[PDB]
Amino acid sequence: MKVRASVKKLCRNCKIVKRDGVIRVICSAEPKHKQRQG
Amino acid sequence: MLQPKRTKFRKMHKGRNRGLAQGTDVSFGSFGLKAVGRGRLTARQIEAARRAMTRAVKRQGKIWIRVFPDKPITEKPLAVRMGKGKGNVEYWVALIQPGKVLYEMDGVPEELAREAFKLAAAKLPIKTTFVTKTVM
Amino acid sequence: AKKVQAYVKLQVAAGMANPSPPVGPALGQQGVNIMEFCKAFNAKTDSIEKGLPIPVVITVYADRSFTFVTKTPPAAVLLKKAAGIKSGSGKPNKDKVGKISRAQLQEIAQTKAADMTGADIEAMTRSIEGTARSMGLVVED
Amino acid sequence: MALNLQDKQAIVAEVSEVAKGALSAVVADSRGVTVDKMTELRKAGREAGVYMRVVRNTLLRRAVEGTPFECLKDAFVGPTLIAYSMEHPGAAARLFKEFAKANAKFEVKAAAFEGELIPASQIDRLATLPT
Amino acid sequence: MFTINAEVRKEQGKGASRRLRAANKFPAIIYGGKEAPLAIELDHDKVMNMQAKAEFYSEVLTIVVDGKEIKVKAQDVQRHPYKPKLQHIDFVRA
Amino acid sequence: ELLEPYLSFKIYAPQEYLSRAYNDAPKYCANIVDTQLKNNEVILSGEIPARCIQEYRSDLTFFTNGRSVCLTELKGYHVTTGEPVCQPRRPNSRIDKVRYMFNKIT
RNA sequence: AGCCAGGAUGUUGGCUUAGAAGCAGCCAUCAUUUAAAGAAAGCGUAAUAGCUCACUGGUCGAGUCGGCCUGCGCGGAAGA
Repeated sequence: MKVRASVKKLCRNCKIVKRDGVIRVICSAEPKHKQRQG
Repeated sequence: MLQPKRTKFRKMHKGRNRGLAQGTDVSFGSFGLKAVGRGRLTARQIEAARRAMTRAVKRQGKIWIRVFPDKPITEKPLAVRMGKGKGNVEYWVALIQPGKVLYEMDGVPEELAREAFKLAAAKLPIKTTFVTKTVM
Repeated sequence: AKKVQAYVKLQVAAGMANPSPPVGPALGQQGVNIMEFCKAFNAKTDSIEKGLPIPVVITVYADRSFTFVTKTPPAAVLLKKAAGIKSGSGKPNKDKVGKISRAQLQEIAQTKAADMTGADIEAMTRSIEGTARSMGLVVED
Repeated sequence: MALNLQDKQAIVAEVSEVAKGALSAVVADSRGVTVDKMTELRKAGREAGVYMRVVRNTLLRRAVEGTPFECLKDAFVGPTLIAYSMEHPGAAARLFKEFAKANAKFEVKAAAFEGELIPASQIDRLATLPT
Repeated sequence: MFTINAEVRKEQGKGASRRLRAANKFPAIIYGGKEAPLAIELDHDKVMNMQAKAEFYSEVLTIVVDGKEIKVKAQDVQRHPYKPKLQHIDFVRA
Repeated sequence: ELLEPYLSFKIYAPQEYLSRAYNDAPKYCANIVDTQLKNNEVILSGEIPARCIQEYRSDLTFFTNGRSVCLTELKGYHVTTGEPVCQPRRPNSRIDKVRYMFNKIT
């Protein structure tokens, strides 16, 4: 998974969460869009 | 890269970048990328930021460049001790004061220009914003 | 009335029997034979004319052939023998390629009304004529 | 959605169609198709023109809002998805029976064809119309 | 709806001007005709939302000071160097 | 101007994979061609250059899961190809007068 | 905000006849039937088909959405 400094929503089904303080972008659609950090 | 066609002098003093900018109002286009940050845009950054903007709006639209370098910046060659004269002008820069309109654009939708100026801003070191030509 | 299964509105001039460069694999893409669009394709075509691209329903079943009700040619190609020029757009408002008149196009519009769906003819009129407007053609009202 | 002017506009427009209206019927296509749009509304074209309004907007504060000024008995028709069907040419025309027959003509459902108001009655299949 | 409440200034200069403009209010002035110029401070937010209409830079305004109403025009105006805010307005008397 | 072989390539694959074989079309220089169903089996008349045709057997072999089958024959010398018009040396030697031909070049 | 509904005939439209068929690029960006529907934002096709969103019904029943300005914080932040 990507761990970029910037984590904007790629697909439409991307959703921003902030688990354990660390911001993440979970995508229920495409597993490639899953990313951390930012 | 933008560069003066012949000048009175080849090298010039560093100088300070103090003060508010004069290019405050939008004067040509309907929009603009005003420079909030205090810096010194090099020629390569203007040509580069322009590319990543002239392409962003495709063949349509019209862009103005409100700044021009006209300040030669010298550099000392690597592994050379201090002294022995002023270095060699390696590149040209334009000093940028806060509130200094950089790029202007017309003939494009407000949102399209809104996206085009995000990319050119991405290319530029100084902090920027977005402005619109208010009638008087 | 069963929904979507295989019916597709695609074929060239109705005078071109058993096509392969135009349609070919497209009509015989399913289990239906290539022969089915020549022996049966002109069984209704001969009654009117030939050389006119007229769409027909192709609701394929497991019963070899299929049920169909032929419809109506597009206004676009109708505007060649009924427009003068065989061309069309490319330059819509950039130049006036051709022109007809509401007295003729409204006159042809109600002919296709067997396929068209409208509460009154006038509507179909401005509809089809506007279709003509898209071609760079401007109606001489 | 556009504000009060437009909602109220369409509603008062519906009220003007009751001023010169007559027989009406219900219809509830929870699973309708545009194919059926070209049956009852093509039938509208078979009657005269565009004027006929299925105006499916039975919000208790929308279509039922135009109810207190015209036909208050239709207030109980309000609940669930409902589309009122007014008429104008031919008093007590055949538009009513076409909902019952059309529903049996591949249309899933039709609000249990309870009908509306001419004798202030209820769900009643009636061929008893001026023919 | 062009009407703005605006008190009379007392301490003019770079000093009180900055204390004032850094208080959600900014200075301005009404001048024109034979009358001597009247220095007039007014609320920021309002006027900031007022320049959102072109009629603010053409149609006559009616600034209310000490009960007395002054019909005016926005002859001149100074934006902030870059921040979305005003700094000063020249209301030439109409 | 370069000219290359473009022999037709008929192929017979199961219809369920027949869409996937269409994906092979984009991956190959060969143009789409008329084809027809044959019971559960499906068939299509291809037409691709011999230079890339050799991998086509591997392609049908992979897409069909070994169920694939195909056949082809050379035809149509006309075709044209790119890019740079590369050519295979060389001619010629073992004959008199070639030195005069070398003289002609300069 | 979620919820089964709907989201059309020619448009195989002229285009360089190999296709561009709402969606490579063109320009046009029709108008009807209408509670609504862009001759279409995305996906998927050799191109279709197909799957979505715009939009609008109803179910539903009270506040909710998007910018601006700023305060203080999180990430970006790895060495013997």
